[PDB]
Amino acid sequence: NSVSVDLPGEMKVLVSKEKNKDGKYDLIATVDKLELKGTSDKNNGSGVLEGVKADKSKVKLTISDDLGQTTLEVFKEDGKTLVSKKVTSKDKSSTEEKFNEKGELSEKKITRADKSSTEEKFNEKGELSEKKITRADKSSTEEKFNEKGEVSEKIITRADGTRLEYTGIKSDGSGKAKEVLKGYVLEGTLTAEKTTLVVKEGTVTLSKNISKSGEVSVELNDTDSSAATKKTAAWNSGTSTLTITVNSKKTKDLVFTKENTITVQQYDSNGTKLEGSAVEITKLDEIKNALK
Repeated sequence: NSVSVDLPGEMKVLVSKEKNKDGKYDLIATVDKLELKGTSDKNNGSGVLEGVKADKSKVKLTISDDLGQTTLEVFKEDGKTLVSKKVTSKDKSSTEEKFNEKGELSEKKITRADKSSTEEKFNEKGELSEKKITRADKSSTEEKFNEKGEVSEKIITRADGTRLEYTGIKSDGSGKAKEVLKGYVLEGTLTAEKTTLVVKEGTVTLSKNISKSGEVSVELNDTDSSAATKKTAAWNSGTSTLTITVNSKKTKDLVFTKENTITVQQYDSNGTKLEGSAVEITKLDEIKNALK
């Protein structure tokens, strides 16, 4: 009967309390819905376990004698050619390799003790195509490499899940840009000094500027002439808020939040106090209608 031994890789193995009829200890484990069975000289839960998938693939879990490391190999039917391989250490660093049909290496993923990771992907002739770095705050950068090994796409993902996406990146540092937010997408441009995302409504255009440092500044420009209608805007970089003025009265704040959202709340008749409560904008129409 059993004794549950936990293992590097977030795995558990069971081992026979007493030796079997051939002298050895039997050990059983399940990993990814598949059951592996093996036997070992040692009583601590080290040794090798094996199993076969319904696609005929052969899976081998090797546990080191000091329990400091596990190796999970998936092989083709021959049991020799590698399909994939994950070595994983007690401090939870690990290496993950996936090989293609000709046996060569198509993806490698390194994970460190702090959950940060790097992940590479190689094309048909061994050359790097993607590189995704993922940080311990769960944020990330995925780069896509063109024929000459220069970055042509980039995709920044933040800890809340929103994304800056940059495409047609070019030698001068210019590109097309896209910001993916909870509910809406802002289109704009990339350049050497900054990212600029544009939102027009009629004769107003609002610009969310994001610099290579990460710094958001927002500006507004109305091109109609009429004190009763023409919208102006002041930015406060301390509180990340655009305050809109029409006819010399504050009409509404746009707050741009840490959480990467936008809110709105209106002033009283005099443009002095803010009223009610702020309201989260979840549609590209809500922002365009706030510019009206």
